[PDB]
Amino acid sequence: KSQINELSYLQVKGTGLANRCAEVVGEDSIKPKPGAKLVDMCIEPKAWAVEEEVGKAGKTEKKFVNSKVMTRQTYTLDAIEGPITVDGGKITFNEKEGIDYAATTVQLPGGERVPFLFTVKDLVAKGNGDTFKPGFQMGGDFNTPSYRTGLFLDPKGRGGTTGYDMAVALPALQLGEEGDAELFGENNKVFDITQGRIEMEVNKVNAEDSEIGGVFVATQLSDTDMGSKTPKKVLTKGIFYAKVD
Amino acid sequence: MTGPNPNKQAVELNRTSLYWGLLLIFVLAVLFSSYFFN
Amino acid sequence: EVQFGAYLAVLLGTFLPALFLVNLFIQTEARKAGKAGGQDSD
Amino acid sequence: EVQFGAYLAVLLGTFLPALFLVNLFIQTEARKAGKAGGQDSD
Amino acid sequence: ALPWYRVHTVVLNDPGRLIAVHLMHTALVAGWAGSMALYELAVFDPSDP
Amino acid sequence: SEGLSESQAWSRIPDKLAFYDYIGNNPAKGGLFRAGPMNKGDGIAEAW
Amino acid sequence: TEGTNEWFGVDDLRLLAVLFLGHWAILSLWLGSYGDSNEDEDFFGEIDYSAR
Amino acid sequence: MEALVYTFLLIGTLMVIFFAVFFRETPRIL
Amino acid sequence: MEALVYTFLLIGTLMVIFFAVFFRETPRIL
Amino acid sequence: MLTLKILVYTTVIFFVSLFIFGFLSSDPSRNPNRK
Ligand code: CLA
Ligand code: CLA
Ligand code: CLA
Ligand code: CLA
Ligand SMILES: CCCCCCCCCCCCCCCC(=O)OC[C@H](COP(=O)(O)OC[C@@H](O)CO)OC(=O)CCCCCCCCCCCCCCC
Ligand SMILES: CC1=C(/C=C/C(C)=C/C=C/C(C)=C/C=C/C=C(C)/C=C/C=C(C)/C=C/C2=C(C)CCCC2(C)C)C(C)(C)CCC1
Repeated sequence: KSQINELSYLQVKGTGLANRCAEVVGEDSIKPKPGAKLVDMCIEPKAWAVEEEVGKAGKTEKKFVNSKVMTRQTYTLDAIEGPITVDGGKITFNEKEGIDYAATTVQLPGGERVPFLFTVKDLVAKGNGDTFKPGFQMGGDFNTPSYRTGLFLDPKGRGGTTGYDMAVALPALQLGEEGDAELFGENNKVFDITQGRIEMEVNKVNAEDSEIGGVFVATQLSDTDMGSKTPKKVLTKGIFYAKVD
Repeated sequence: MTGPNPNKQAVELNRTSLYWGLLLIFVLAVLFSSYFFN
Repeated sequence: EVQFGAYLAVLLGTFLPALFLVNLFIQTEARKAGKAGGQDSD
Repeated sequence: EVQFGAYLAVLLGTFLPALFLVNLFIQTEARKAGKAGGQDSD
Repeated sequence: ALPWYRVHTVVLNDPGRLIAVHLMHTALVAGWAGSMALYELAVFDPSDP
Repeated sequence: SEGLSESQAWSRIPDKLAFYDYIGNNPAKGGLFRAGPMNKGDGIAEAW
Repeated sequence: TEGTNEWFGVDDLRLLAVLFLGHWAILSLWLGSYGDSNEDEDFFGEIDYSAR
Repeated sequence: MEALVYTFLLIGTLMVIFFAVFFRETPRIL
Repeated sequence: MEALVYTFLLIGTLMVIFFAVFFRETPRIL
Repeated sequence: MLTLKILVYTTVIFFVSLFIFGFLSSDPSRNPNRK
């Protein structure tokens, strides 16, 4: 936005403006060139829901339960860029660089904390049509990397590419032919890459600034903790902004 | 603090009552232990 | 396999009411010794 | 999982030495009440 | 020389200490109700109603 | 009566209603020294 | 917003109102003993034992 | 392990019976 | 379940401190 | 949140002003020698 660029760093810091997306003014149309490229795509989640079996009035349907963020204002992706490829009919976007991941922890009713890497990493997003419109819909799959890298050590000093490979505080478990096979899933730290799905939807286009902006809805899986727990499905909604060039 | 209380009495338990109560608590413990342990 | 809370229920259910009665008997004899007036009263 | 005998070791290790000292204090006050000679001596 | 089963009759004609002895029963009953509910919340599983 | 099969009729029964029709939820089926929750007896119920 | 540079943490004027009203309330009690006190009454000690 | 509790309660009951008989308060006249 | 024992021991210790302060034997001269 | 902030600000300025005007309440004279 032009308003945010008018401010100093000292006027913004502490206020929480730096975690917000820019709002776009106007309904116009942008037709992307062959060398077109989204540059500073901001993606701000504003709602978080984790799927869990709930006991509503008499049955046990699956519901996305609204959850509260506890990692305070670190969740918004920004500076996402990548070329806009014009196909025969449709317009596609392949994100390449930028801060395209944000570790977020939400808390479920009951005290259950659900960490997840909110990401758009390796997003290939197919659109409908050839120009950016106030009814344009872009969407596609992305790759969710594992929330912990293989360098992450657990409380007992075990990790994927570093660490102990045994429960080292229980040395008598390494005895007999079976060994520590009952503790294999906790000693074997596995880097897992899952898939997520985001559906963006442009509703405001500023042609003089070459800026688009609308809403999205994304679903992905949460942290598996190196393959030690079963991940939960996390549904998120919010606002995005981008500049088209 | 108000005055010294004039209702203050002494408490007694003679040796017979001690043996009767020690027997009662041990026998109730003997009786009910098998049920508590289940 | 027996219930593990029953070890607490039996042993505290024995000892605490038994030591209450041992407490009551001992202070009865100490009160008689104090009123007797000799060598045990102090 | 914790050791199940520790519930006995902590709770009898608390209550039985505490009730021994409560026993000693109460008979000290009862012996003073018997020697005092009035309404609490009997 | 009260017997053990008559020890609480010392507040029979002491209305100030009868109030005090009823406030202590009230403290123990309310303290039971607060701590029984805290124990029950520590072991309740509110996931499948 | 409204044109459903036997399998479709019985799938409409809520599991909360079927759980009440089970003798382990009878309060006159316990014991004086069988201590603890009802889940300590038969387990935690999972599925009809 | 906690890292922003507000006077006494006052970001809403509710907080300014309760700071005044809280401080003026004990002031008004304190003026019940030390209002109507003469300004020209001095002393030449290290400590004054004037009145109540 | 509960037979340790069962033995201690029975032997403890017999020790009370021993002290109730041989350490009894002797009935005295006058 | 052992946190019940840990809480009871700490709260029981603070109750002794309460009675040691407010139900103390008052030091008296003569 | 901001209702709690009113309550804490009211509470802190209450006890701080008791501290301030109490030590302004001729506090050196409150000694057992005189007054
Ligand atoms: C910020 C809020 C505030 C508060 C809390 C007060 C408080 C007070 N002002 Mg006020 N004042 C204020 C702002 C405030 N002022 C403002 C903005 C103005 C306009 C500028 C004034 C203008 C003003 C004037 C002109 C005067 C006061 C006076 C007073 C005092 C009343 C006199 C008294 O002590 O009799 C008692 C007051 C009562 C209301 C009766 C209360 C009775 C209770 C029960 C206590 C009685 C004792 C009881 C037996 C046992 C105690 C228990 C109890 C404390 C719980 C009182 C301390 C008078 C004063 O300070 O004299 C020098 C006075 O003359 N005020
Ligand atoms: C609100 C009900 C209530 C109240 C205020 C009283 C009050 C009294 N009773 Mg009565 N009584 C009651 C109900 C009540 N009783 C009930 C339900 C029964 C049938 C069990 C009796 C049968 C009875 C008899 C036979 C006698 C009394 C006596 C007394 C007096 C002295 C009690 C004493 O010093 O024992 C002191 C108690 C102890 C030292 C320890 C007792 C330990 C018990 C047996 C087990 C532990 C109790 C447990 C901690 C509490 C569980 C809570 C539960 C009650 C909800 C006192 C006026 C006596 C009397 O008349 O005095 C002249 C007397 O001889 N009561
Ligand atoms: C009105 C009284 C009352 C009732 C109806 C209940 C009911 C319940 N309690 Mg609660 N509870 C109570 C008071 C009560 N409580 C009190 C006063 C305490 C503090 C001591 C507790 C502390 C407590 C805990 C920690 C737990 C319960 C639990 C339960 C549930 C399971 C019951 C069970 O399995 O018992 C088992 C059966 C018995 C205990 C038998 C009763 C005693 C028999 C009649 C013998 C009588 C005593 C005997 C004569 C003396 C022994 C002799 C001695 C010398 C050894 C049930 C809903 C459990 C639960 O499910 O929570 C989630 C549980 O874990 N209760
Ligand atoms: C000696 C100990 C002491 C201390 C530490 C305090 C501390 C405080 N008092 Mg003070 N107070 C005291 C004694 C004390 N008081 C005494 C003895 C009196 C006389 C009875 C007062 C009368 C008093 C009043 C009436 C007020 C305070 C306020 C305050 C707070 C000021 C907030 C601040 O610093 O912003 C710094 C403030 C500024 C930078 C602005 C002031 C500068 C202005 C622009 C200059 C203008 C001068 C003057 C205000 C107007 C001219 C007219 C005047 C000469 C008649 C602070 C908590 C006030 C408050 O803010 O409550 C929250 C308030 O309204 N006090
Ligand atoms: C958390 C706190 C929990 C508190 C619980 C602790 C308090 C519980 C203990 C109190 C009970 C005391 C009973 C004392 C016992 C005792 O004091 O008796 C003596 C007593 C008679 O007392 P007197 O009037 O002679 O007075 C003498 C006085 O010194 C007594 O204080 O009798 C009674 O109390 C009534 C009859 C009870 C009779 C008891 C017999 C029991 C039968 C035994 C069954 C066993 C054999 C069976 C084999 C089949
Ligand atoms: C033992 C113990 C404890 C405790 C502690 C303590 C001891 C406390 C105390 C406390 C206290 C010590 C309290 C008090 C209270 C008080 C009050 C609460 C008061 C009030 C007051 C007021 C309110 C006033 C008013 C006024 C007036 C009257 C006039 C002038 C003005 C004014 C307004 C100021 C604990 C917990 C640690 C635990 C351990 C043990």
